[PDB]
Amino acid sequence: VNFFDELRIGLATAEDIRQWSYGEVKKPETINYRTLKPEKDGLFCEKIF
Amino acid sequence: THIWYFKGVPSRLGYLLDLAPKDLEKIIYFAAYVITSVDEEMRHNELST
Amino acid sequence: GEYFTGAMGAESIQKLIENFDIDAEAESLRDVIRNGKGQKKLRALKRLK
Amino acid sequence: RVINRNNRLKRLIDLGAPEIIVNNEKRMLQESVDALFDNGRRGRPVTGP
Amino acid sequence: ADLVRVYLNGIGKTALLNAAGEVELAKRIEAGLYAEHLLETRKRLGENRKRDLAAVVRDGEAARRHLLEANLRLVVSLAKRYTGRGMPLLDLIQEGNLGLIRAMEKFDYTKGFKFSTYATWWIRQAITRGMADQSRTIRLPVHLVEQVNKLARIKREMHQHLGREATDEELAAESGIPIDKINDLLEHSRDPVSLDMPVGSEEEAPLGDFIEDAEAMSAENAVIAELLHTDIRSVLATLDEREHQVIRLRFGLDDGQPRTLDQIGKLFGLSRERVRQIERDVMSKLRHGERADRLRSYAS
Amino acid sequence: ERVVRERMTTQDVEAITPQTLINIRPVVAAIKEFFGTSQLSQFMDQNNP
DNA sequence: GTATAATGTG
Repeated sequence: VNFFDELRIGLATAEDIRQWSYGEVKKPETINYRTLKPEKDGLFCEKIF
Repeated sequence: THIWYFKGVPSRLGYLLDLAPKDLEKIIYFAAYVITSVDEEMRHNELST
Repeated sequence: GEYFTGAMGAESIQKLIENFDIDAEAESLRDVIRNGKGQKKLRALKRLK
Repeated sequence: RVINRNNRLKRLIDLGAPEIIVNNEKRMLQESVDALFDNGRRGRPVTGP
Repeated sequence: ADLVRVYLNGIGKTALLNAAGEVELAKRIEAGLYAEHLLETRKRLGENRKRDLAAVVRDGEAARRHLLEANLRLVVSLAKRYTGRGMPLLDLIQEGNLGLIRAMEKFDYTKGFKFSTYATWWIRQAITRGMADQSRTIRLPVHLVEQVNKLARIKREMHQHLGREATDEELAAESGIPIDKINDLLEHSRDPVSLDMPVGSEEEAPLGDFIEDAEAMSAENAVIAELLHTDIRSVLATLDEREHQVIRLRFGLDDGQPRTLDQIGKLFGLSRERVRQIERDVMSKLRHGERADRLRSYAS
Repeated sequence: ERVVRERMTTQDVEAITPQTLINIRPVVAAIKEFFGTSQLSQFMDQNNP
Protein backbone atom coordinates (compact mmCIF):
# COMPACT_ATOMS: atom_id res chain seq x y z
CA VAL A 1 0.00 0.00 0.00
CA ASN A 2 2.28 2.76 1.31
CA PHE A 3 5.21 0.84 2.82
CA PHE A 4 8.34 2.21 1.12
CA ASP A 5 11.27 1.20 3.30
CA GLU A 6 13.94 2.43 0.87
CA LEU A 7 14.38 4.15 -2.49
CA ARG A 8 17.40 3.31 -4.64
CA ILE A 9 18.79 4.46 -7.98
CA GLY A 10 20.89 2.56 -10.50
CA LEU A 11 22.31 2.67 -14.00
CA ALA A 12 19.86 1.27 -16.54
CA THR A 13 21.11 -1.39 -18.95
CA ALA A 14 19.80 -2.21 -22.48
CA GLU A 15 17.64 -5.02 -20.92
CA ASP A 16 16.16 -2.68 -18.19
CA ILE A 17 15.10 -0.03 -20.79
CA ARG A 18 13.31 -2.77 -22.84
CA GLN A 19 11.65 -4.38 -19.73
CA TRP A 20 10.08 -0.99 -18.67
CA SER A 21 8.81 -0.38 -22.25
CA TYR A 22 5.58 -2.05 -23.54
CA GLY A 23 6.47 -1.49 -27.27
CA GLU A 24 9.23 -0.23 -29.67
CA VAL A 25 8.95 3.18 -31.55
CA LYS A 26 9.72 2.48 -35.29
CA LYS A 27 8.61 5.77 -37.02
CA PRO A 28 8.72 9.55 -36.14
CA GLU A 29 5.16 10.58 -37.26
CA THR A 30 3.32 12.21 -34.26
CA ILE A 31 -0.38 12.66 -35.35
CA ASN A 32 -2.48 12.13 -38.56
CA TYR A 33 -3.56 15.63 -39.78
CA ARG A 34 -6.95 14.48 -41.30
CA THR A 35 -8.24 12.30 -38.35
CA LEU A 36 -6.37 14.23 -35.57
CA LYS A 37 -5.53 10.79 -33.99
CA PRO A 38 -2.21 8.94 -33.27
CA GLU A 39 -0.43 7.01 -36.09
CA LYS A 40 0.73 3.40 -36.18
CA ASP A 41 4.07 2.91 -34.40
CA GLY A 42 4.56 6.66 -34.07
CA LEU A 43 5.38 8.85 -31.10
CA PHE A 44 1.78 8.60 -29.84
CA CYS A 45 0.50 5.21 -31.03
CA GLU A 46 -2.10 3.47 -28.89
CA LYS A 47 -0.38 0.18 -29.76
CA ILE A 48 2.67 1.40 -27.80
CA PHE A 49 1.38 3.59 -24.97
CA THR B 1 27.12 7.29 -24.93
CA HIS B 2 25.40 8.99 -22.02
CA ILE B 3 26.21 12.70 -22.09
CA TRP B 4 26.37 13.03 -18.30
CA TYR B 5 29.43 10.77 -18.02
CA PHE B 6 31.90 11.60 -20.81
CA LYS B 7 31.18 15.35 -20.48
CA GLY B 8 30.71 15.78 -16.73
CA VAL B 9 33.46 17.20 -14.53
CA PRO B 10 35.01 14.81 -13.58
CA SER B 11 34.24 12.70 -16.67
CA ARG B 12 33.46 9.29 -15.17
CA LEU B 13 34.24 7.48 -18.43
CA GLY B 14 37.60 9.24 -18.62
CA TYR B 15 38.48 8.26 -15.06
CA LEU B 16 37.41 4.62 -15.36
CA LEU B 17 38.94 4.23 -18.84
CA ASP B 18 42.16 6.18 -18.09
CA LEU B 19 41.72 8.44 -21.11
CA ALA B 20 42.23 12.18 -21.42
CA PRO B 21 39.07 14.27 -21.97
CA LYS B 22 40.34 15.43 -25.36
CA ASP B 23 40.98 11.84 -26.45
CA LEU B 24 37.55 10.76 -25.20
CA GLU B 25 35.74 13.52 -27.09
CA LYS B 26 37.79 12.84 -30.23
CA ILE B 27 36.95 9.13 -30.09
CA ILE B 28 33.27 9.69 -29.35
CA TYR B 29 32.60 12.05 -32.27
CA PHE B 30 34.63 9.93 -34.73
CA ALA B 31 37.81 12.00 -34.89
CA ALA B 32 40.60 9.42 -34.65
CA TYR B 33 41.02 5.66 -34.48
CA VAL B 34 41.92 3.77 -31.31
CA ILE B 35 43.46 0.34 -30.72
CA THR B 36 40.80 -1.53 -28.74
CA SER B 37 42.57 -4.87 -28.27
CA VAL B 38 45.72 -6.54 -29.58
CA ASP B 39 46.74 -10.19 -29.49
CA GLU B 40 49.51 -9.40 -27.02
CA GLU B 41 50.02 -13.06 -26.10
CA MET B 42 50.61 -14.08 -29.72
CA ARG B 43 52.73 -10.95 -30.17
CA HIS B 44 54.88 -12.17 -27.27
CA ASN B 45 55.16 -15.82 -28.31
CA GLU B 46 55.94 -14.57 -31.84
CA LEU B 47 58.28 -11.77 -30.73
CA SER B 48 61.19 -13.73 -32.19
CA THR B 49 59.33 -14.44 -35.42
CA GLY C 1 46.02 -6.04 -39.83
CA GLU C 2 46.23 -9.41 -38.09
CA TYR C 3 46.87 -8.73 -34.37
CA PHE C 4 45.62 -5.29 -33.31
CA THR C 5 41.97 -4.38 -33.86
CA GLY C 6 41.09 -0.70 -33.75
CA ALA C 7 37.97 1.31 -34.45
CA MET C 8 36.51 4.76 -33.88
CA GLY C 9 33.19 5.55 -32.21
CA ALA C 10 31.13 4.63 -29.19
CA GLU C 11 31.17 0.98 -30.26
CA SER C 12 34.95 0.98 -29.80
CA ILE C 13 34.57 2.35 -26.27
CA GLN C 14 31.92 -0.27 -25.50
CA LYS C 15 34.18 -3.09 -26.69
CA LEU C 16 37.20 -1.71 -24.84
CA ILE C 17 35.32 -1.23 -21.55
CA GLU C 18 33.76 -4.69 -21.82
CA ASN C 19 37.21 -6.22 -22.38
CA PHE C 20 38.69 -4.02 -19.64
CA ASP C 21 38.50 -5.70 -16.23
CA ILE C 22 37.80 -3.51 -13.20
CA ASP C 23 39.41 -5.85 -10.67
CA ALA C 24 42.86 -5.91 -12.30
CA GLU C 25 43.18 -2.15 -12.76
CA ALA C 26 41.71 -1.64 -9.28
CA GLU C 27 44.41 -3.85 -7.76
CA SER C 28 47.13 -2.11 -9.79
CA LEU C 29 45.89 1.32 -8.73
CA ARG C 30 45.68 0.22 -5.09
CA ASP C 31 49.32 -0.86 -5.37
CA VAL C 32 50.23 2.48 -6.95
CA ILE C 33 48.42 4.41 -4.21
CA ARG C 34 50.38 2.33 -1.70
CA ASN C 35 53.38 4.31 -2.99
CA GLY C 36 53.91 8.08 -2.77
CA LYS C 37 54.32 10.50 -5.70
CA GLY C 38 52.10 13.22 -4.30
CA GLN C 39 51.94 15.00 -7.65
CA LYS C 40 50.38 11.92 -9.26
CA LYS C 41 48.77 10.81 -5.98
CA LEU C 42 45.76 13.14 -6.27
CA ARG C 43 44.87 11.85 -9.74
CA ALA C 44 45.49 8.29 -8.58
CA LEU C 45 43.15 8.83 -5.62
CA LYS C 46 40.38 10.24 -7.83
CA ARG C 47 40.65 7.34 -10.27
CA LEU C 48 40.80 4.94 -7.32
CA LYS C 49 37.60 6.25 -5.74
CA ARG D 1 15.47 14.01 -34.66
CA VAL D 2 16.74 10.88 -32.91
CA ILE D 3 14.24 8.63 -34.70
CA ASN D 4 15.06 10.10 -38.10
CA ARG D 5 18.79 9.66 -37.53
CA ASN D 6 18.32 6.05 -36.39
CA ASN D 7 16.09 5.19 -39.36
CA ARG D 8 18.60 6.76 -41.76
CA LEU D 9 21.38 4.71 -40.17
CA LYS D 10 19.33 1.55 -40.66
CA ARG D 11 18.65 2.48 -44.29
CA LEU D 12 22.34 3.17 -44.97
CA ILE D 13 23.35 -0.15 -43.41
CA ASP D 14 20.69 -1.99 -45.43
CA LEU D 15 21.76 -0.44 -48.74
CA GLY D 16 25.46 -0.23 -47.87
CA ALA D 17 27.84 2.65 -48.53
CA PRO D 18 31.48 3.65 -48.01
CA GLU D 19 32.38 3.93 -44.34
CA ILE D 20 32.86 7.71 -44.52
CA ILE D 21 29.15 8.52 -44.87
CA VAL D 22 28.11 5.80 -42.42
CA ASN D 23 30.57 7.14 -39.83
CA ASN D 24 29.33 10.68 -40.40
CA GLU D 25 25.73 9.61 -39.81
CA LYS D 26 26.75 7.60 -36.73
CA ARG D 27 28.32 10.76 -35.34
CA MET D 28 25.05 12.46 -36.23
CA LEU D 29 22.98 9.99 -34.21
CA GLN D 30 25.39 10.25 -31.27
CA GLU D 31 25.13 14.05 -31.27
CA SER D 32 21.34 13.86 -31.58
CA VAL D 33 21.09 11.62 -28.51
CA ASP D 34 23.49 13.95 -26.70
CA ALA D 35 21.22 16.90 -27.52
CA LEU D 36 18.17 14.92 -26.40
CA PHE D 37 19.53 14.12 -22.94
CA ASP D 38 20.81 17.68 -22.40
CA ASN D 39 21.07 20.88 -24.45
CA GLY D 40 24.08 23.07 -23.78
CA ARG D 41 25.89 20.51 -21.62
CA ARG D 42 28.19 20.29 -24.65
CA GLY D 43 28.39 22.35 -27.82
CA ARG D 44 25.94 24.76 -29.38
CA PRO D 45 22.35 24.35 -28.12
CA VAL D 46 19.64 23.72 -30.71
CA THR D 47 17.12 26.50 -31.38
CA GLY D 48 14.21 26.50 -33.81
CA PRO D 49 12.40 29.77 -33.09
CA ALA E 1 31.68 21.78 -31.88
CA ASP E 2 31.58 22.28 -35.66
CA LEU E 3 30.18 18.88 -36.61
CA VAL E 4 30.44 20.05 -40.22
CA ARG E 5 34.20 20.64 -40.10
CA VAL E 6 35.21 17.04 -39.37
CA TYR E 7 33.02 15.93 -42.27
CA LEU E 8 34.62 18.64 -44.41
CA ASN E 9 38.07 17.24 -43.66
CA GLY E 10 36.85 13.72 -44.41
CA ILE E 11 35.31 14.70 -47.74
CA GLY E 12 38.35 16.79 -48.69
CA LYS E 13 40.68 13.87 -48.04
CA THR E 14 39.78 12.39 -51.43
CA ALA E 15 40.60 14.08 -54.74
CA LEU E 16 38.40 14.89 -57.73
CA LEU E 17 38.00 12.93 -60.97
CA ASN E 18 38.34 14.02 -64.60
CA ALA E 19 36.35 13.09 -67.70
CA ALA E 20 38.76 10.29 -68.60
CA GLY E 21 38.82 9.19 -64.97
CA GLU E 22 35.03 9.27 -64.85
CA VAL E 23 34.84 7.16 -68.01
CA GLU E 24 37.35 4.60 -66.75
CA LEU E 25 35.62 4.34 -63.36
CA ALA E 26 32.26 3.91 -65.11
CA LYS E 27 33.73 1.12 -67.23
CA ARG E 28 35.22 -0.54 -64.14
CA ILE E 29 31.94 -0.38 -62.20
CA GLU E 30 30.03 -1.75 -65.19
CA ALA E 31 32.54 -4.60 -65.41
CA GLY E 32 32.12 -5.30 -61.70
CA LEU E 33 28.32 -5.35 -61.93
CA TYR E 34 28.50 -7.65 -64.95
CA ALA E 35 30.92 -9.87 -63.02
CA GLU E 36 28.47 -10.11 -60.11
CA HIS E 37 25.68 -10.94 -62.56
CA LEU E 38 27.87 -13.71 -63.97
CA LEU E 39 28.65 -14.98 -60.46
CA GLU E 40 24.93 -15.36 -59.83
CA THR E 41 24.54 -16.62 -63.43
CA ARG E 42 27.68 -18.75 -63.96
CA LYS E 43 26.03 -22.12 -63.43
CA ARG E 44 29.20 -23.80 -64.76
CA LEU E 45 31.44 -22.06 -62.23
CA GLY E 46 35.01 -21.77 -63.50
CA GLU E 47 38.03 -22.37 -61.30
CA ASN E 48 40.60 -19.62 -61.91
CA ARG E 49 38.13 -17.32 -63.65
CA LYS E 50 36.12 -17.43 -60.41
CA ARG E 51 39.03 -16.00 -58.42
CA ASP E 52 39.61 -13.41 -61.16
CA LEU E 53 35.91 -12.53 -61.01
CA ALA E 54 36.07 -12.07 -57.24
CA ALA E 55 39.09 -9.80 -57.67
CA VAL E 56 37.22 -7.80 -60.32
CA VAL E 57 34.21 -7.51 -58.00
CA ARG E 58 36.43 -6.13 -55.24
CA ASP E 59 37.99 -3.73 -57.75
CA GLY E 60 34.54 -2.51 -58.79
CA GLU E 61 33.52 -2.04 -55.16
CA ALA E 62 36.63 0.07 -54.58
CA ALA E 63 35.92 2.03 -57.77
CA ARG E 64 32.34 2.85 -56.78
CA ARG E 65 33.44 3.80 -53.26
CA HIS E 66 36.05 6.16 -54.72
CA LEU E 67 33.51 7.62 -57.16
CA LEU E 68 31.04 8.38 -54.37
CA GLU E 69 33.79 9.81 -52.16
CA ALA E 70 34.85 12.16 -54.96
CA ASN E 71 31.25 13.10 -55.82
CA LEU E 72 30.20 14.04 -52.26
CA ARG E 73 31.45 17.56 -53.02
CA LEU E 74 28.63 18.10 -55.53
CA VAL E 75 26.15 16.87 -52.92
CA VAL E 76 27.46 19.44 -50.45
CA SER E 77 27.45 22.20 -53.07
CA LEU E 78 23.81 21.43 -53.87
CA ALA E 79 22.58 21.04 -50.27
CA LYS E 80 24.19 24.40 -49.42
CA ARG E 81 21.22 26.26 -50.90
CA TYR E 82 18.45 24.63 -48.81
CA THR E 83 19.62 25.75 -45.36
CA GLY E 84 17.43 27.65 -42.94
CA ARG E 85 14.20 25.86 -43.91
CA GLY E 86 13.53 23.87 -40.74
CA MET E 87 16.22 21.25 -41.40
CA PRO E 88 19.88 21.38 -40.29
CA LEU E 89 22.39 21.66 -43.12
CA LEU E 90 23.91 18.35 -42.05
CA ASP E 91 20.61 16.49 -42.41
CA LEU E 92 20.23 17.91 -45.92
CA ILE E 93 23.79 16.77 -46.69
CA GLN E 94 22.94 13.22 -45.61
CA GLU E 95 19.77 13.26 -47.72
CA GLY E 96 21.84 14.43 -50.68
CA ASN E 97 24.30 11.60 -50.07
CA LEU E 98 21.40 9.14 -50.25
CA GLY E 99 20.26 10.79 -53.48
CA LEU E 100 23.78 10.52 -54.88
CA ILE E 101 23.87 6.80 -54.10
CA ARG E 102 20.49 6.45 -55.83
CA ALA E 103 21.86 8.26 -58.89
CA MET E 104 25.01 6.13 -58.98
CA GLU E 105 23.07 2.86 -58.86
CA LYS E 106 21.38 3.91 -62.15
CA PHE E 107 24.25 5.70 -63.91
CA ASP E 108 24.83 5.06 -67.62
CA TYR E 109 28.07 6.00 -69.39
CA THR E 110 27.22 5.09 -73.00
CA LYS E 111 25.30 8.33 -73.59
CA GLY E 112 28.53 10.25 -72.92
CA PHE E 113 26.90 12.74 -70.55
CA LYS E 114 28.84 13.80 -67.48
CA PHE E 115 27.90 12.10 -64.22
CA SER E 116 27.52 15.44 -62.42
CA THR E 117 24.54 16.45 -64.56
CA TYR E 118 22.76 13.15 -63.90
CA ALA E 119 23.53 13.25 -60.18
CA THR E 120 22.42 16.85 -59.61
CA TRP E 121 18.77 16.17 -60.48
CA TRP E 122 18.64 13.11 -58.22
CA ILE E 123 20.34 14.92 -55.34
CA ARG E 124 17.92 17.85 -55.60
CA GLN E 125 14.92 15.51 -55.77
CA ALA E 126 16.08 13.56 -52.72
CA ILE E 127 16.80 16.72 -50.73
CA THR E 128 13.43 18.29 -51.49
CA ARG E 129 11.57 15.03 -50.80
CA GLY E 130 13.31 14.63 -47.45
CA MET E 131 12.63 18.24 -46.49
CA ALA E 132 8.95 17.84 -47.38
CA ASP E 133 8.67 14.53 -45.50
CA GLN E 134 10.61 15.52 -42.35
CA SER E 135 10.63 19.32 -41.89
CA ARG E 136 7.15 19.52 -40.33
CA THR E 137 6.43 17.88 -36.98
CA ILE E 138 2.78 17.51 -38.03
CA ARG E 139 3.82 15.86 -41.28
CA LEU E 140 1.46 16.91 -44.07
CA PRO E 141 1.06 14.85 -47.26
CA VAL E 142 3.59 15.66 -49.96
CA HIS E 143 0.92 16.95 -52.35
CA LEU E 144 -0.40 19.32 -49.68
CA VAL E 145 3.17 20.48 -49.02
CA GLU E 146 3.55 21.23 -52.73
CA GLN E 147 0.26 23.15 -52.68
CA VAL E 148 1.43 25.14 -49.65
CA ASN E 149 4.71 25.99 -51.37
CA LYS E 150 2.83 27.10 -54.49
CA LEU E 151 0.51 29.28 -52.40
CA ALA E 152 3.46 30.87 -50.58
CA ARG E 153 5.25 31.56 -53.87
CA ILE E 154 2.13 33.18 -55.33
CA LYS E 155 1.65 35.23 -52.16
CA ARG E 156 5.21 36.56 -52.23
CA GLU E 157 4.95 37.34 -55.95
CA MET E 158 1.73 39.30 -55.40
CA HIS E 159 3.23 41.12 -52.41
CA GLN E 160 6.22 42.16 -54.50
CA HIS E 161 4.15 43.21 -57.52
CA LEU E 162 1.36 45.10 -55.74
CA GLY E 163 3.58 46.45 -52.95
CA ARG E 164 1.13 45.30 -50.25
CA GLU E 165 -0.29 42.11 -48.78
CA ALA E 166 -2.79 40.73 -51.28
CA THR E 167 -6.31 40.03 -50.05
CA ASP E 168 -7.85 36.56 -50.03
CA GLU E 169 -9.98 37.42 -53.07
CA GLU E 170 -6.98 38.74 -55.01
CA LEU E 171 -4.89 35.70 -54.05
CA ALA E 172 -7.66 33.37 -55.21
CA ALA E 173 -8.06 35.29 -58.47
CA GLU E 174 -4.33 35.10 -59.22
CA SER E 175 -3.86 31.47 -58.17
CA GLY E 176 -7.35 30.26 -59.07
CA ILE E 177 -7.49 28.38 -55.76
CA PRO E 178 -10.75 28.24 -53.76
CA ILE E 179 -10.88 30.67 -50.86
CA ASP E 180 -11.78 27.82 -48.50
CA LYS E 181 -8.90 25.75 -49.88
CA ILE E 182 -6.60 28.76 -49.48
CA ASN E 183 -7.62 29.08 -45.83
CA ASP E 184 -7.14 25.35 -45.25
CA LEU E 185 -3.66 25.43 -46.78
CA LEU E 186 -2.68 28.53 -44.79
CA GLU E 187 -3.91 27.05 -41.50
CA HIS E 188 -2.21 23.69 -42.11
CA SER E 189 1.04 25.60 -42.82
CA ARG E 190 2.07 27.10 -39.49
CA ASP E 191 4.84 26.64 -36.94
CA PRO E 192 3.40 25.21 -33.70
CA VAL E 193 3.97 26.95 -30.45
CA SER E 194 6.15 25.01 -28.03
CA LEU E 195 4.33 24.60 -24.73
CA ASP E 196 7.64 25.28 -22.98
CA MET E 197 8.02 28.91 -24.06
CA PRO E 198 7.62 31.32 -21.13
CA VAL E 199 4.42 33.36 -20.97
CA GLY E 200 4.27 36.77 -19.33
CA SER E 201 8.02 37.22 -20.08
CA GLU E 202 8.96 36.90 -16.38
CA GLU E 203 9.37 33.10 -16.65
CA GLU E 204 6.91 32.65 -13.80
CA ALA E 205 5.32 29.80 -15.77
CA PRO E 206 5.59 28.20 -19.21
CA LEU E 207 2.56 28.02 -21.45
CA GLY E 208 2.11 24.29 -20.92
CA ASP E 209 1.19 25.12 -17.33
CA PHE E 210 -2.06 26.94 -18.11
CA ILE E 211 -3.76 24.25 -20.25
CA GLU E 212 -6.92 22.67 -18.89
CA ASP E 213 -8.08 19.08 -19.41
CA ALA E 214 -11.12 17.84 -21.32
CA GLU E 215 -12.02 14.83 -19.15
CA ALA E 216 -14.49 14.22 -16.35
CA MET E 217 -14.07 16.93 -13.74
CA SER E 218 -13.86 16.22 -10.02
CA ALA E 219 -17.61 16.97 -9.85
CA GLU E 220 -19.00 17.40 -13.38
CA ASN E 221 -19.35 13.70 -14.23
CA ALA E 222 -18.12 11.89 -11.11
CA VAL E 223 -20.73 13.08 -8.62
CA ILE E 224 -23.61 13.33 -11.10
CA ALA E 225 -22.74 10.05 -12.83
CA GLU E 226 -22.57 8.10 -9.56
CA LEU E 227 -25.66 9.83 -8.17
CA LEU E 228 -27.74 9.10 -11.26
CA HIS E 229 -26.47 5.51 -11.21
CA THR E 230 -27.73 5.14 -7.64
CA ASP E 231 -30.98 6.88 -8.57
CA ILE E 232 -31.16 4.42 -11.47
CA ARG E 233 -30.84 1.52 -9.04
CA SER E 234 -33.69 3.20 -7.14
CA VAL E 235 -36.05 4.14 -10.00
CA LEU E 236 -35.37 1.75 -12.88
CA ALA E 237 -35.62 -1.00 -10.26
CA THR E 238 -39.20 0.11 -9.53
CA LEU E 239 -40.13 -1.10 -13.01
CA ASP E 240 -41.72 -4.55 -13.08
CA GLU E 241 -39.34 -7.50 -13.32
CA ARG E 242 -40.51 -8.32 -16.84
CA GLU E 243 -40.38 -4.61 -17.68
CA HIS E 244 -36.99 -4.40 -15.96
CA GLN E 245 -35.65 -7.10 -18.28
CA VAL E 246 -37.36 -5.36 -21.21
CA ILE E 247 -35.40 -2.20 -20.44
CA ARG E 248 -32.20 -4.14 -19.69
CA LEU E 249 -32.28 -5.80 -23.13
CA ARG E 250 -34.15 -3.55 -25.58
CA PHE E 251 -32.60 -0.42 -24.03
CA GLY E 252 -29.41 -1.90 -22.57
CA LEU E 253 -29.03 -1.54 -18.81
CA ASP E 254 -27.52 -4.92 -17.90
CA ASP E 255 -26.17 -6.41 -21.14
CA GLY E 256 -26.32 -3.24 -23.22
CA GLN E 257 -26.80 -3.83 -26.93
CA PRO E 258 -30.31 -2.33 -27.21
CA ARG E 259 -32.23 -5.30 -28.59
CA THR E 260 -34.53 -4.01 -31.32
CA LEU E 261 -38.16 -5.00 -30.87
CA ASP E 262 -37.43 -7.87 -33.26
CA GLN E 263 -34.38 -9.00 -31.27
CA ILE E 264 -36.04 -8.79 -27.85
CA GLY E 265 -39.09 -10.46 -29.39
CA LYS E 266 -36.88 -13.32 -30.54
CA LEU E 267 -35.49 -13.55 -27.00
CA PHE E 268 -38.98 -13.48 -25.44
CA GLY E 269 -41.08 -14.70 -28.39
CA LEU E 270 -43.20 -11.53 -28.51
CA SER E 271 -43.97 -9.50 -31.62
CA ARG E 272 -42.86 -5.98 -32.51
CA GLU E 273 -46.32 -4.47 -32.01
CA ARG E 274 -47.21 -5.82 -28.56
CA VAL E 275 -44.06 -4.49 -26.89
CA ARG E 276 -44.86 -0.94 -28.02
CA GLN E 277 -48.01 -0.76 -25.89
CA ILE E 278 -46.13 -1.90 -22.79
CA GLU E 279 -43.36 0.59 -23.56
CA ARG E 280 -45.86 3.45 -23.81
CA ASP E 281 -47.51 2.31 -20.58
CA VAL E 282 -44.10 2.39 -18.88
CA MET E 283 -43.56 5.90 -20.26
CA SER E 284 -46.91 7.02 -18.84
CA LYS E 285 -46.11 5.43 -15.47
CA LEU E 286 -42.69 7.08 -15.20
CA ARG E 287 -43.68 10.60 -16.27
CA HIS E 288 -46.06 11.02 -13.30
CA GLY E 289 -45.08 11.40 -9.66
CA GLU E 290 -41.85 11.01 -7.71
CA ARG E 291 -40.18 9.20 -10.62
CA ALA E 292 -40.46 12.17 -12.98
CA ASP E 293 -39.50 14.54 -10.17
CA ARG E 294 -36.28 12.58 -9.59
CA LEU E 295 -35.47 12.29 -13.29
CA ARG E 296 -36.09 15.96 -14.19
CA SER E 297 -32.73 17.03 -12.76
CA TYR E 298 -30.86 14.61 -15.04
CA ALA E 299 -32.66 15.83 -18.18
CA SER E 300 -31.33 19.38 -17.78
CA GLU F 1 19.08 45.66 -47.71
CA ARG F 2 20.69 42.24 -47.33
CA VAL F 3 17.91 40.62 -49.37
CA VAL F 4 17.87 43.52 -51.85
CA ARG F 5 21.58 43.19 -52.60
CA GLU F 6 21.29 39.40 -52.81
CA ARG F 7 18.44 39.70 -55.32
CA MET F 8 20.18 42.37 -57.39
CA THR F 9 23.43 40.39 -57.58
CA THR F 10 21.48 37.60 -59.34
CA GLN F 11 18.58 39.21 -61.22
CA ASP F 12 18.99 40.37 -64.81
CA VAL F 13 20.72 43.74 -65.17
CA GLU F 14 18.91 44.85 -68.35
CA ALA F 15 15.23 45.17 -67.36
CA ILE F 16 15.82 45.79 -63.64
CA THR F 17 13.84 48.57 -61.95
CA PRO F 18 13.93 49.66 -58.29
CA GLN F 19 10.23 48.84 -57.89
CA THR F 20 10.84 45.11 -58.38
CA LEU F 21 14.01 45.37 -56.25
CA ILE F 22 12.86 46.89 -52.95
CA ASN F 23 11.17 44.45 -50.57
CA ILE F 24 8.90 46.07 -47.98
CA ARG F 25 7.94 43.02 -45.89
CA PRO F 26 10.90 42.92 -43.44
CA VAL F 27 10.74 46.60 -42.44
CA VAL F 28 7.02 46.56 -41.65
CA ALA F 29 7.46 43.21 -39.90
CA ALA F 30 10.18 44.67 -37.67
CA ILE F 31 8.12 47.77 -36.89
CA LYS F 32 5.09 45.66 -35.95
CA GLU F 33 7.19 43.28 -33.85
CA PHE F 34 8.68 46.19 -31.91
CA PHE F 35 5.32 47.87 -31.34
CA GLY F 36 3.75 44.58 -30.26
CA THR F 37 6.25 42.62 -28.16
CA SER F 38 9.01 45.08 -27.21
CA GLN F 39 9.30 45.59 -23.46
CA LEU F 40 9.35 49.38 -24.01
CA SER F 41 5.87 49.47 -25.61
CA GLN F 42 3.52 49.15 -22.63
CA PHE F 43 -0.20 49.65 -22.20
CA MET F 44 -0.88 53.23 -21.10
CA ASP F 45 -2.47 52.85 -17.68
CA GLN F 46 -5.58 55.04 -17.56
CA ASN F 47 -6.78 55.09 -13.97
CA ASN F 48 -6.78 58.89 -14.14
CA PRO F 49 -5.05 61.70 -16.06
C1' DG G 1 11.21 8.90 -62.85
C1' DT G 2 14.51 12.66 -65.06
C1' DA G 3 20.23 13.54 -69.69
C1' DT G 4 23.61 21.11 -70.99
C1' DA G 5 25.65 21.87 -66.72
C1' DA G 6 26.20 21.85 -61.94
C1' DT G 7 31.70 18.93 -57.69
C1' DG G 8 33.67 21.79 -49.49
C1' DT G 9 29.31 26.79 -44.81
C1' DG G 10 27.59 29.50 -41.76
